[PDB]
Amino acid sequence: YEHTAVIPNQVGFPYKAHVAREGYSPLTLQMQVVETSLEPTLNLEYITC
Amino acid sequence: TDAPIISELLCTVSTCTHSSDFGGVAVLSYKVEKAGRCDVHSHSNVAVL
Amino acid sequence: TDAPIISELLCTVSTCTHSSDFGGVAVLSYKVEKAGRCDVHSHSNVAVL
Repeated sequence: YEHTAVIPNQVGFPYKAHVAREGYSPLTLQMQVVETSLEPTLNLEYITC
Repeated sequence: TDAPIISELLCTVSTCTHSSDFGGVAVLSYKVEKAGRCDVHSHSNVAVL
Repeated sequence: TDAPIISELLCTVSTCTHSSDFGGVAVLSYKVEKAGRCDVHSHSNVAVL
């Protein structure tokens, strides 16, 4: 079974969501982020010393 | 098969603050028929469990 | 002689689907006087036990 959700980007924060399939008991997931990097791309142009 | 049946649920409250952490407590009352483990959720965006 | 006497019967419901199998559950409440084994039936053509 497939599902979609959104989570807020802030370190150390709880968020939780469902599935409610049919027949079966419900199920609750929680998602929590611990780290978030970021990285640009570079190309050198000159130096100095 | 190991899903317990729970009915006549009634919720009250005793204490709250705003504040910045888990400062609201509530009890629950329900008649059981079988032991096990159920799952909990509050379906609105104003208070997270 | 081994027929138990059962009175003040009260039926509720908790869950249903349509669907194609045994996807409706109900509990029963009754005051007993003697142990044993009784028999069950639903007297209409809209739902089979």
